[PDB]
Amino acid sequence: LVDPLTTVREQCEQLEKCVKARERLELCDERVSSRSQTEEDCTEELLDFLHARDHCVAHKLFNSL
Amino acid sequence: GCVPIANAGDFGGYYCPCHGSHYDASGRIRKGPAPLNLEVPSYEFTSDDMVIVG
Amino acid sequence: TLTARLYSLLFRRTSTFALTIVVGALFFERAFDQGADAIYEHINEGKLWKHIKHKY
Amino acid sequence: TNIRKSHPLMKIVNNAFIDLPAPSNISSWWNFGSLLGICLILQILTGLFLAMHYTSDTTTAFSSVTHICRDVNYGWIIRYMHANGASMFFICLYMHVGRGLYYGSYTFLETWNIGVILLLTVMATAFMGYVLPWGQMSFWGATVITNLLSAIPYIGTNLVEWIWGGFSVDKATLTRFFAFHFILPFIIMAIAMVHLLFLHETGSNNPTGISSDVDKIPFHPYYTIKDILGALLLILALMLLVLFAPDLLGDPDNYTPANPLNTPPHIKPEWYFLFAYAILRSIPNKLGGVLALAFSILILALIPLLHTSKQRSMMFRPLSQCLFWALVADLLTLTWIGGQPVEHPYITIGQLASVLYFLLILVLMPTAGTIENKLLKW
Amino acid sequence: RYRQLARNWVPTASLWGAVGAVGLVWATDDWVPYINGKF
Amino acid sequence: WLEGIRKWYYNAAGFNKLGLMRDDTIHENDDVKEAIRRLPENLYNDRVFRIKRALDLSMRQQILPKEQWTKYEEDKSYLEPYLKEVIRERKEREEWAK
Amino acid sequence: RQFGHLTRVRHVITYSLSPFEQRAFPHYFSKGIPNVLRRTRACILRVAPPFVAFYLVYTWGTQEFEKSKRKNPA
Amino acid sequence: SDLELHPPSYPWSHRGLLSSLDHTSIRRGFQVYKQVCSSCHSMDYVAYRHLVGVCYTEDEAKALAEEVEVQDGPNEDGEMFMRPGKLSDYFPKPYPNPEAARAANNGALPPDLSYIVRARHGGEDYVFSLLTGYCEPPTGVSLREGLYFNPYFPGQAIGMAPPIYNEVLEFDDGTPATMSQVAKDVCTFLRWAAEPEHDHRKRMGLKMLLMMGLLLPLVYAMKRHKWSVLKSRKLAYRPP
Ligand SMILES: CCCCCCCCCCCCCCCCCC(=O)OC[C@H](COP(=O)([O-])OCC(O)COP(=O)([O-])OC[C@@H](COC(=O)CCCCCCCCCCCCCCCCC)OC(=O)CCCCCCCCCCCCCCCCC)OC(=O)CCCCCCCCCCCCCCCCC
Ligand SMILES: CCCCC/C=C/C/C=C/CCCCCCCC(=O)O[C@H](COC(=O)CCCCCCCCCCCCCCC)COP(=O)(O)OCC[N+](C)(C)C
Ligand SMILES: CCCCCCCC/C=C/CCCCCCCC(=O)O[C@H](COC(=O)CCCCCCCCCCC)COP(=O)(O)OCCN
Ligand SMILES: CCCCCCCC/C=C/CCCCCCCC(=O)O[C@H](COC(=O)CCCCCCCCCCC)COP(=O)(O)OCCN
Ligand SMILES: CCCCCCCC/C=C/CCCCCCCC(=O)O[C@H](COC(=O)CCCCCCCCCCC)COP(=O)(O)OCCN
Ligand SMILES: CCCCCCCC/C=C\CCCCCCCC(=O)O[C@H](COC(=O)CCCCCCCCCCC)COP(=O)(O)OCCN
Ligand code: HEC
Ligand code: HEM
Ligand code: HEM
Ligand SMILES: CCCCCCCCCCCCO[C@@H]1O[C@H](CO)[C@@H](O[C@H]2O[C@H](CO)[C@@H](O)[C@H](O)[C@H]2O)[C@H](O)[C@H]1O
Ligand SMILES: CC1=NC2=C(COCC2)C(=O)[C@@H]1c1ccc(Oc2ccc(OC(F)(F)F)cc2)cc1
Repeated sequence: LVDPLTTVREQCEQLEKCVKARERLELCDERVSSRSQTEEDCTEELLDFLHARDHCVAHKLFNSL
Repeated sequence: GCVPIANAGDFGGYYCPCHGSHYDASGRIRKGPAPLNLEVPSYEFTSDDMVIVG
Repeated sequence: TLTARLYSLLFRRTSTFALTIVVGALFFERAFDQGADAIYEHINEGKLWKHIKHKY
Repeated sequence: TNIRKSHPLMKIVNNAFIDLPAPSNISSWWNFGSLLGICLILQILTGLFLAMHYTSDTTTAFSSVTHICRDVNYGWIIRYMHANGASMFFICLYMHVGRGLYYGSYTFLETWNIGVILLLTVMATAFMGYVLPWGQMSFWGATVITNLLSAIPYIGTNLVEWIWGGFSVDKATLTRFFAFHFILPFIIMAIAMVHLLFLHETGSNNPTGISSDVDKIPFHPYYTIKDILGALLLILALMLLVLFAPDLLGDPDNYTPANPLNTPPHIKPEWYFLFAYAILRSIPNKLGGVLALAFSILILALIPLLHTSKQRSMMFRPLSQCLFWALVADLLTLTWIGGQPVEHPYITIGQLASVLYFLLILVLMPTAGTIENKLLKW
Repeated sequence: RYRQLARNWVPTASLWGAVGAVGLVWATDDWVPYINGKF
Repeated sequence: WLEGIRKWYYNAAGFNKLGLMRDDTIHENDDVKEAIRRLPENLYNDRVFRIKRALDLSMRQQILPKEQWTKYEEDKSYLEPYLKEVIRERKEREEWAK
Repeated sequence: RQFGHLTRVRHVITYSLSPFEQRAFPHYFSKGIPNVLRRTRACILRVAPPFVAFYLVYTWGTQEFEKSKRKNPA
Repeated sequence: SDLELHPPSYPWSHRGLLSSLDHTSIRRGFQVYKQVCSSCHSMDYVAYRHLVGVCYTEDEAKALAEEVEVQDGPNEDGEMFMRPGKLSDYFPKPYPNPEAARAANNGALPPDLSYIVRARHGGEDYVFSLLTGYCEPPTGVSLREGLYFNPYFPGQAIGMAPPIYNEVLEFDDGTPATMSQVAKDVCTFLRWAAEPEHDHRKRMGLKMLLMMGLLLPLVYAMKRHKWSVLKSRKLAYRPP
C-alpha cells in the first residue's frame, strides 16, 4: 500500500521552485558537515524547502482522498 | 513557565526541558530564553532550623 | 394592475393589512425554511448524517 | 388634546424620539449613537441568558462556558453573539468618538465628558467579561494588566492585592469580576440616559458644523427609518461574524484552560485595547507606561480645550482633515504594534506611533486649526 | 485689581485644606498624642 | 505670495461650493450669537437663506454648479463690524470689573 | 426648544411632493455613479495618503521582522 | 527555533463558506481517536451521546459506550464500582490526573483534544501538517532524546512520537488506511469535536444571507420613499 502523500511529495519536488531550495539545502549540508567547530544548522534552508513543497502538496493531495 | 529540573543544566543548577534555559545555583539565568532570573520571594528564618515563605 | 387589486383587497383596512401579514408570514416561514434547507442540503450532498443514515 | 404630548411617560418618549427637531443633514456617522444603544441592550440580553448557565468558580467556569456551547439549547449562538457583540460595541464606540472629533461635537461639553465616562465604563466591563471564561488569555491578560497598578508608588502592591482579594488572580477575583461585569452595564444604561439628557438640551450637531435651526425635521419618521436601516446593517455585520467567522476577532489561547504554571507565548488583551497596550509597551519605565496608557484615554477629556479652529467641523478644514486621518491611521498602526511581540522593528514602530499620537492631539491639530484661521484672514 | 483683591478664599481654603488633610488621615487611620499615638 | 496660498486654501476648504460665505461658517459662541442678533433684516434673512441652502445641499451630498460658487473676491466679511464691536464691548466690561 | 420656536426665518418657500407621487430612486445610477465619483475625488487625497503609509510601514516592518529572524553568512 | 513553517491550506470539504463537515469522514476520524490517540490524550467534552445523529445511530453509540469501563458513585456499602459506559458518560480520561500523564510521557503532558483544532492557530491545517510532517533533523540539529523533529511545531522539537502511519488502524468502511487519509479523517473529527455547531451555524449563515438579501433592499426602499419628500424639495428665497 502506497500513501498518496509520498507520491505527491515526489511530484512536487520536481518543481523548479523546489529544486532551488534543494540547492540551498545541499550547499548548507556541505558547509555544516565539513566543519568541526562552529554552531550552524540548516533548519532555515530545510524549512523554506518544505514550505515550497507543502504549498504544492496542498493543491493536489486532497483530490485522491 | 515550566518546572526546572534540579541538579541538571550546563550550569549545574536548573535546566528547563521546554525552550532550554540554564540557571546557576543562584537561580540566575545564564544560557537560554528565560527573560529574567528565577523569582526570589519574601522569606524569614523563624527558627535556626525553620523557614517561613509568605 | 396586480398591486391595485392587492391594495383594495388587503392593504386599505389596517386590520386587514395586519391579517395579511400574519398569514403571509406563516406561508413564508414554511416556504422559505423548506427552500433554503433544500438549497443547503444540495450544496452539501452526501456529507450530512441524514444523507448517510440509511446505512446503519 | 393629544396623548403623545401630555401623558407623563409618553411626553418624554415623544420629546426624545418622535417630535425631536433633528437637523436635516446628519450623515450615517450619526447612526452610531442608536447602534451603541442596541449594542448595550444586546449584551444585556445575551449576557443574561449566558448567566443562567455560567458559574464563577475557577474549577467549573471554563467548562460551564463550553457546556453552554455544547449542551445548552442554542447556547452556542447566544455565546458567540455576546462575544462578537462586544467587538461590535467597540467598533460603534470608536466610530462614534471619531465623529465627535471630526465634526467638533465635543463642543457639547457635558454630553462629551459623560461620553468619555461611558467609554471608560464599557472598557472596564469588557475587560472583566473577557476574564469570565477563564482561558489562558483571560487569565494571563488580567494578571499583567491589573499588575500595572502595582507601579503606583507607596500603595501599588497593596492596591492590586485588594482588587485581587489574594496574592494572585484567583478564585475570589473571578467571582467578583462576575459580579462587577453584571452590574456595570446597568450603570452604563443610566449614564447613557444622562448622556442623552444633556444632548437634548442643545439638539444635535451636523456635518457642516453650522447651526441647523433653520432646517430641522421631526425625528419620526425620517430618522426612525434610518436608524432601523443602520441596525439592520449592524445585525448583518454581527451575524456575518457569528455565523461565518465566530472566532475571527479572538485569540485561540482562550480555548486552553487557564494554567498558573505555563505562560502563553504572546500575551495580548482584546483587539479594542491594542492601541493602548502598544503605547504602554513603548515606555521603558513601568509607571511611565501606566500614565501613558491612562493618558491615551483620558486625553479625550482635554480635546475640547485644544480646539483652535474658528470653524466647528472639519468639513471645510483641509489641513485638519489630513491630520485627522493621520491620527486614525496611527491608531491602526498602534493596534498592529500592540498585537506584535516586543522585537525589532516593532519596538521602534510602536515608539514612533506613540509619539505621533500625542503629537497630533496636543500640538499638530491645534496648530493646523490656527494655520487655517490665518489662511481665512481671521 | 478686584480679583487679587479677592484672595479672601485663601484663609478659607486654608481651613478647607486642613479638612482635606485631617479627613483623609481619619478615614485611612502616630505623632498626634492619645489618638493612635497610643495604638 | 501669501495671497496665492490663501486663494488656493479657500477653494480647498470648499464652503464656497455650497454657496456659503466665510462668515456663515463661524462657530457660534456668545459673541457671535450677539453679532448675528444685531444684523439688519436684509443681512440676517440673507444668512438664514444661504445656510438653509447649504444644509439642504449637505443633505443631498451635492454641491452647486461652479457658476454658482461663492467667489473668493466677492466674499465680504458681512459680520466683522458687528462682531468687532461686540468684542470691544466685552473687553471693556472685563477691564472694568478689575 | 421644540418646533415652533426654533428660530426666525423670513421669505423662504419650500416646495415638495408626496412620496406616493414620486420614484424612490430617481436616476439612481445615471446621476448617482457620477456623484459618487465626484465625492471620492474630493476626499481621497485627504484620506488615502495615511492608509498608504500604514500599508507601507506594515509591509516594511513585517518583512524586517522576517529578515532579522533568518541567519546571515557570518 | 523561533522560526516559521506556518501550515499550508488544504482544500477541506468544509473550507467553503456554506460547506458542511463530511460526516463519513467524522466517523472514520472518531475511530482514529479511539484506536490511536485515546491512549495518551483525553477529550473530556465529548460523551457517547454526542456521536448520535452525527456519525453513529443511537444504539451504535451505545455499543461504543458499553465497550469502556467507568467508575460509578457510592453504592449501598459506600464503595465505588466499575460498570460499562452509557451514552451519558463522557469519553474516558486515559490517566486519573495530569501528573500521572506526565510520568507516562517523559514529563510532557498531552493536551486534551476537545478544542485542539480551535486552540491552535491553523486548526485543521496545522494539525494535519503536524501528523504528516515528521522528518529527520536537518544537518547540525541534535534534539534531546525522546523529543522528535517536526518542522510544524514551535521550536521544531516535539515530545510526541509520530502517531500515524499506513494501516495504523482498520476502517469500518474499509477505506484505504494510508497515513495521509487517516490524518485527514482525524482532523475532520477534531474540528467537529472543537465546534459541534459547524454545520448548524453554516445553515443559519445561508438563511441569514438570504433574509438580509430581501430585507436590506426592502428597508432601504422604505427609507428612500419617506425621504423622497425631502430629496425632491426645491428652495426659493423671495425678499421684497
Ligand atoms: C497598494 C496596494 C495595497 C492597498 C493598501 C493601500 C490603500 C490605498 C487605498 C486607500 C484606502 C483608504 C481610504 C478609504 C477609501 C477612500 C475614500 C472613500 O471611502 O471614499 C468614500 C467617499 C465618502 O463620501 P463623502 O460624502 O466625502 O463623506 C462620507 C460621509 O461622511 C458619510 O457618507 P453617507 O452619509 O452618504 O453614508 C455612506 C457611507 C457610510 O459610511 C460609514 O458609515 C462608515 C462605515 C460604514 C460603511 C457603510 C455602510 C455599510 C455597512 C458596512 C458593514 C456591514 C457588513 C459588511 C461587511 C464589512 C466589511 C469588512 O459609506 C461610505 O462612505 C463607504 C466607505 C466605508 C469605508 C470603510 C473602511 C474599511 C475598513 C477596513 C479596516 C482595515 C482592516 C481590515 C481588516 C478586515 C475586517 C475584519 O464617498 C463615496 O465613495 C460616496 C459615498 C457613498 C458610498 C458609495 C458606494 C459604497 C457602498 C457603501 C457601503 C459599503 C461600504 C464598505 C464598508 C466596508 C468595506 C471593507
Ligand atoms: C402576535 C404576537 C406578538 C407579540 C409581540 C408584539 C408584536 C407586534 C405585532 C405582531 C404581529 C405582526 C403583525 C404586524 C402588524 C402590521 C403593522 C402595521 O399595521 O403598521 C405598519 C407599521 O409596521 C412597519 O412599518 C413594519 C416595518 C419595520 C419592521 C417591524 C415589524 C415587526 C415584526 C413583528 C414581530 C413578531 C413577534 C414574534 C415573536 C414570537 C404601518 O406601515 P404603513 O404606515 O406603510 O401602513 C399604512 C397603513 N395602511 C397600509 C393600512 C394604509
Ligand atoms: C483630563 C486630564 C488627563 C490627565 C491624565 C494623566 C494620568 C493620571 C490619571 C489618573 C486617574 C486614572 C483613573 C481613570 C482610569 C483610566 C484607565 C482606564 O482606562 O481603565 C479602564 C477601566 O476604566 C475605569 O477604571 C473607569 C470606570 C469608571 C470611572 C470614572 C472615572 C472618571 C474620570 C472622567 C473624566 C471626564 C480599563 O482598561 P484596561 O483594561 O486597562 O485596558 C487594557 C489596555 N492594555
Ligand atoms: C481613545 C479613542 C481614540 C481616538 C478616536 C479615533 C477614531 C477611530 C476612527 C474611526 C473612523 C472615524 C470616522 C470619522 C468621521 C468621518 C468623517 C468623514 O466621513 O469624512 C469624509 C471622508 O469620508 C471617508 O473617507 C470615510 C472612510 C472611513 C474610513 C474607515 C476608518 C478605519 C478604521 C480604523 C480602526 C482602528 C468627508 O466628509 P465631510 O468633511 O463631512 O464632507 C462631506 C461632503 N461634503
Ligand atoms: C424582542 C424581539 C427581538 C427580535 C429582533 C428582530 C430582528 C430583526 C432583524 C433580522 C435580521 C434578518 C436576518 C435573520 C435571519 C434569520 C434566519 C433564520 O431563520 O435563522 C434562524 C437563526 O437566525 C438567527 O438567529 C439570526 C437572527 C439575528 C438577529 C440578531 C439581532 C437581535 C439580537 C438578539 C440578542 C438578544 C434559525 O434557522 P433554523 O435553525 O434553520 O430554524 C428553521 C426555522 N425555524
Ligand atoms: C516620524 C514618522 C512619520 C510617519 C507617519 C505615518 C502616518 C501619517 C502619514 C502621512 C499622511 C500625509 C497626508 C498628506 C496628504 C495631503 C496632500 C494631498 O494629497 O491633498 C491635498 C489636501 O490639501 C491639504 O491638506 C494641504 C496639504 C497639507 C497636509 C499636511 C501633511 C501632514 C500629514 C501628517 C504626517 C504625520 C490636496 O487635495 P484636495 O484639496 O482634496 O484636492 C484634490 C485635487 N487637487
Ligand atoms: C502518546 C504516545 C501519544 C499518542 C498515542 C498520541 N499523542 Fe499527541 N501528544 C503527546 C505528547 C506527550 C504531546 C505533547 C507534545 C509536546 O511537545 O509537549 C502531544 C501533543 C499533541 C498535539 C499538540 C501540538 C501542539 O501544537 O501543541 C496534537 C495536535 C496531538 N498531540 C495530536 C494527536 C493525534 C491526532 C493522535 C492520534 C492520531 C495523537 N496525538 C496520539 C502524546 C501522544
Ligand atoms: C457592555 C456590556 C457587556 C460587554 C461589553 C460584555 C463583554 C463580555 C465579554 C468580552 C465577554 C467574554 C466573551 C467571551 O469571549 O467568551 C463576556 C462574557 C460574559 N458576559 Fe458579558 N458583557 C456585557 C454585558 C453582560 C451582562 C449584562 C451580563 C449578565 C448579566 C453578561 C454576562 C456574561 C457572561 C456570563 C459571560 C461568560 C460567558 C462567555 O464567555 O461568553 N455580560 N462579556
Ligand atoms: C454606551 C456608549 C454611548 C452611547 C449609548 C451613546 C449614545 C448616544 C446617542 C444616542 C447619541 C445621539 C445620536 C448620535 O448623534 O450619534 C449620542 C451622541 C453623542 N455622543 Fe454618545 N454615546 C455613547 C458614548 C459616547 C462617547 C464615548 C462619547 C465621547 C467620548 C460620546 C459623545 C457623544 C457626542 C459628542 C454626541 C453628540 C453628537 C452630535 O450631535 O453631533 N458618546 N450618543
Ligand atoms: C542603521 C545602522 C547600521 C547597523 C544596524 C543595522 C540593523 C537595522 C537597524 C536597527 C539595528 C538594531 O538595533 C536596535 O536594537 C534595539 C534592541 O532590540 C531596538 O531598539 C530599542 O531598544 C530598546 C528595546 O528594549 C529601547 O529602549 C529603545 O528605545 C529602542 O530603540 C531596535 O531594534 C534597534 O534600534
Ligand atoms: C434619541 C436620539 N437622538 C438623536 C439620534 C440621531 O441624531 C439626532 C438625535 C438618535 O439616533 C437617537 C436615538 C437613540 C437610540 C435609539 O434606539 C434605542 C433606544 C433605547 C435603547 O436602549 C437604551 F438602553 F439605551 F435605552 C437602545 C436603542 C434610537 C434613536
